[PDB]
Amino acid sequence: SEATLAPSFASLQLKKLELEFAVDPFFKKASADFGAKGLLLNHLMIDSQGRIVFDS
Repeated sequence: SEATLAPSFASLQLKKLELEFAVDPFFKKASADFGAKGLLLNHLMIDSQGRIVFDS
């Protein structure tokens, strides 16, 4: 069983996961809502500070 087993579990380890990506939900909604009626400023929403929110 010596050579069939691996030692320490570090030989079967890993530390970098394939954590696909983050894509923003505002982007996903803007894709669905936008041509000339989804002008991308009709589409957007205002903010409490007083800006246009595309980045979450």
